[PDB]
Amino acid sequence: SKLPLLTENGGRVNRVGFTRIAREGSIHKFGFFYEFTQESIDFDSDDGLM
Amino acid sequence: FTVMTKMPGKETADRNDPYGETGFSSIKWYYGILVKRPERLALIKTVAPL
Repeated sequence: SKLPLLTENGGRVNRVGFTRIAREGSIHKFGFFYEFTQESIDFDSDDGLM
Repeated sequence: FTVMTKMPGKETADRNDPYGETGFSSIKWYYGILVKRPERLALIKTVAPL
């Protein structure tokens, strides 16, 4: 039913068009930390805990 | 006589006919006369038989 067919004298019969689309992405930030004291390092039995 | 011909092809192609399936041919001219001595032209008007 939807085939493009011409005739003997054909003009302005079969017009077509085009389309484009877009994609996107984003970035985020992460992080974490820990704390300690001087006594914890100095008086601990295990050196090199750091 | 001035004659202009355009066969079907690229030259016929336009927005009205994007495929160029048509053609044409034409002819034209100019004409005119000047009468200097009208009295030298004679005419007779009659009926004619079957």
